[PDB]
Amino acid sequence: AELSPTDWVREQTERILEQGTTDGVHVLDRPIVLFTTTGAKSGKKRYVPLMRVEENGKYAMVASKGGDPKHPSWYFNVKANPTVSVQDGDKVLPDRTARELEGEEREHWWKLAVEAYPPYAEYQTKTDRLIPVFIVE
Repeated sequence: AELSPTDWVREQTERILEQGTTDGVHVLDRPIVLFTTTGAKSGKKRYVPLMRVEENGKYAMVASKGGDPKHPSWYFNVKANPTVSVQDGDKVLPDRTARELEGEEREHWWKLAVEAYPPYAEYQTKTDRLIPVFIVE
């Protein structure tokens, strides 16, 4: 799997891998999960850490790279290759399926996402489109 070209993201990914767990690796003091994705064009595996948004064993991937409204590359990758892995702590869930949410189901998980990571709300006030949310089931 490939590490992010972004320095702080790569650094946090390396820390997860050296520890064997996401526990203790934080953004704004909040927990994160490590997703394994597949690039739409390269076919390469890519490690993508995201904020932890979880409910009854399912996880959300919220596609908002801070103050940049354009979609992250991993958004196109997960739409092209819905099969992902998710690591929460030292537990790896392989071969999960990502699905983009719409309507009221998106709302249910957006609420949970902002509960977990309040800055998601601020990122939304800077785009006119709803931020994409994937459920991982």
